[PDB]
Amino acid sequence: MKKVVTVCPYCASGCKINLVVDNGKIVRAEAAQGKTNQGTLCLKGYYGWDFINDTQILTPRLKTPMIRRQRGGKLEPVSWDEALNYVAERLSAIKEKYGPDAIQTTGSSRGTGNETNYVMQKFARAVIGTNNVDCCARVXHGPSVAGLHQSVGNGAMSNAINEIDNTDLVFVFGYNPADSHPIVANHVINAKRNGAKIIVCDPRKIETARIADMHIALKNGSNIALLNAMGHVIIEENLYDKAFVASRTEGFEEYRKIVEGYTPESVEDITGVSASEIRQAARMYAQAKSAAILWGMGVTQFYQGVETVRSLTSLAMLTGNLGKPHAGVNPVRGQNNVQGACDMGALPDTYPGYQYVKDPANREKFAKAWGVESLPAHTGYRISELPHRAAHGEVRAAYIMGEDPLQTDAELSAVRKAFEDLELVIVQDIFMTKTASAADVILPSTSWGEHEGVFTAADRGFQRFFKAVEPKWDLKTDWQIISEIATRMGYPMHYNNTQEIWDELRHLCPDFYGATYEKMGELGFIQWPCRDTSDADQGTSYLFKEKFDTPNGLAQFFTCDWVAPIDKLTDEYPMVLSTVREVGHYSCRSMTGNCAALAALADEPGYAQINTEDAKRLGIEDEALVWVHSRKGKIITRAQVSDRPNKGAIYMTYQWWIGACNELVTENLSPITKTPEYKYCAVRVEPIADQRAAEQYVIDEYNKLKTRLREAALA
Ligand SMILES: Nc1nc2c(c(=O)[nH]1)N[C@H]1C(S)=C(S)[C@@H](COP(=O)(O)OP(=O)(O)OC[C@H]3O[C@@H](n4cnc5c(=O)[nH]c(N)nc54)[C@H](O)[C@@H]3O)O[C@H]1N2
Ligand SMILES: Nc1nc2c(c(=O)[nH]1)N[C@H]1C(S)=C(S)[C@@H](COP(=O)(O)OP(=O)(O)OC[C@H]3O[C@@H](n4cnc5c(=O)[nH]c(N)nc54)[C@H](O)[C@@H]3O)O[C@H]1N2
Ligand code: SF4
Ligand SMILES: O=N[O-]
Ligand SMILES: [Mo+6]
Repeated sequence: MKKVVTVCPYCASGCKINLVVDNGKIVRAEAAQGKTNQGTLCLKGYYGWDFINDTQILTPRLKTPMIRRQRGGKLEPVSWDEALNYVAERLSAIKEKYGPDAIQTTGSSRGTGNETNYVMQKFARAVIGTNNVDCCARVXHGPSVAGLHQSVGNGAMSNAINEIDNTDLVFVFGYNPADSHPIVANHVINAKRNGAKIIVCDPRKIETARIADMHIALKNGSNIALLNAMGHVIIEENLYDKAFVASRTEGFEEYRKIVEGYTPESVEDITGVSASEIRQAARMYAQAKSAAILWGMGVTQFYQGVETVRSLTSLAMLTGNLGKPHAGVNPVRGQNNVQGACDMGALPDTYPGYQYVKDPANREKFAKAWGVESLPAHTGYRISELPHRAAHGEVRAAYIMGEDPLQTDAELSAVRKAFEDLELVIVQDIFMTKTASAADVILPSTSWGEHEGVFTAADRGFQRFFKAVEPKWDLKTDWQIISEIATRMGYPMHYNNTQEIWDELRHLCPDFYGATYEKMGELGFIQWPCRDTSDADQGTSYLFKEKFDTPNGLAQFFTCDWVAPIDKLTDEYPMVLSTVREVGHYSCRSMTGNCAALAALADEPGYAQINTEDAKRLGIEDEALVWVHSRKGKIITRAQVSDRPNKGAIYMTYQWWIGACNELVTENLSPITKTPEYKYCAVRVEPIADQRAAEQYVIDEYNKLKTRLREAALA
């Protein structure tokens, strides 16, 4: 019986797991002594691995390639050679006829690893000849990287996860660690335990807030109002870092101006927070010898997102909370490998190792190495513009890999039509997901326990994950399917194992070079940049120590005027719908929902956190199927009356296939990074009278979709 070390494929906490294999099967999971977790895991890492075994509780795992030769339906299995020639032929045709930009590809932030994300960009850029590569960063912390790129020159977690434990103040802002990154929550709690203070800036009363010295329940969509007022205080009371500011920043004056306007008192109503609280919070944050900002989607997913990020970073600049351990700016990245996909270049504007295509010196390099003449220099099409490109016929095929847009994108109807507007849609997944079912050609790959590679934790930390099991079917790794189509497309590519990819990679990215496999090892956590192979170079813990990576070394101060979300509330729909997630289930729920213990604590249709006080006045009671309509749709869910959600707004998640919250979200793509404002959706929650009839609706509807996918998978 053996133990094969791996890294959890759920959140970006990057918990090392020991998968105990017995005979030729995974028998049980158990926390390894990784850097971030140290013997601990949450319910998912512990219970969420039996999805490898094709439970079929939700969707049967993909066993064979498929092709839908006619658009009038019928996805019938076909052999590898047949699907692989079909793709290489089609993509070839679409490329000559309409140019390389006519094709869009996507990386993957889940079980593939950094290795395949790298290969995919390489394919798009060296074989198709397009910079059209993008991953979920688009929909998640895109804002985070832009604002943080301009302000501080780096969009990654400024400091380390393992570094939280010694801050003197955890400024948690619009982010729920207890539900999103449990091991990160346990680092924050640790900090509190070690005497750090804690501030939670969330409308809702998240578990986190219960342990916090201060809960600033700001009104849904008022971040800049509160943010400016804190700066107003940090400057008014001369609480800022004069020397840090003056010597390591740019833009203090112009920033100083705006905040002067925003005074605690002029905020009261917008923030819904008392000028005092605002002062006490600014006084507090500013007063901690070392205070660190952890933030998430309660920031990024508001179109004023790039601004709020840039704004928080300002407080940190203003307080010298950067360039030192246990401080900094920390957008805790979401998916297990979302950080890594960017690190590999599954972005339409950078090569792996964060070497943008605009730079010709980089192109000279990559093209030489890939044995190519020229590598595209203009930015690719961001995946979030696909339906716009698609309708416009600017894009004609999409090679969707390791993603589920048809369930996770905003305004799902749009995605649907996008698929119906594209010439060829290629889904390369591991489960017959809602998206894979609308595919033109499906290509199955190896699940997380069936292959290996590297993943990047939320804080730039590289970690190795090893193969524990053989696939039970003819499945190629994601990098073998791509390599093989490249080759059929005339560009010769074949890799013996993931490390070969990792070393080519290392030779092309000066910051990832010292991160050798030997170095990462079984329990090593190597946060880049790791320059030399020398074991003395164990990696970069916190960033911006000497300079700021900005073109002129200084951090760039910034803010703007508060601005409300798009969807305007009407007297008829006074309720604010703010999407979020739940513990126990993870994102598209294909893995998680197909796990026996997890499926058992939550199935269809999902919950809506409705506020106590106002639910009583709504005729809605705990556990009743209710409705929520929207300009984008009308979803049914199970209510859950409680005193946690903020009276006025409700909260729903995007993990359920039936009560699909996303079904009603308008994509108010941030002008900048093109990001959806999933945290603000104007909704109407009308109670359901005949529950018995509703309980059958949920059932019937669910059963319909599950049989739907099931047939298609096993047909
Ligand atoms: N259990 C589990 N964990 C996950 C996931 C999952 O599916 N399941 N998904 C993972 C992924 S992909 C991601 S990106 C992370 C995201 O994890 P988080 O960053 O925690 O994101 P959310 O939970 O979507 O929302 C964060 C908080 O912002 C708050 N918020 C809403 N509006 C505002 C506002 O106007 N101001 C402020 N300050 N806050 C506001 C919301 O109330 C919510 O509590 O979760 C990851 N971890
Ligand atoms: N309402 C609302 N919507 C949201 C959000 C929100 O907060 N509110 N959050 C948004 C955010 S932050 C994110 S990250 C998106 C999530 O973006 P999604 O695309 O939903 O991410 P997942 O849900 O992980 O989907 C991953 C897919 O990868 C497949 N897969 C797993 N391992 C492999 C592999 O190794 N190879 C291949 N070929 N496929 C594999 C899985 O079976 C699944 O089909 O959701 C977003 N949608
Ligand atoms: S879901 Fe996260 S906190 Fe949980 S075990 Fe996985 S990596 Fe760790
Ligand atoms: O961008 N984080 O999922
Ligand atoms: Mo995310």
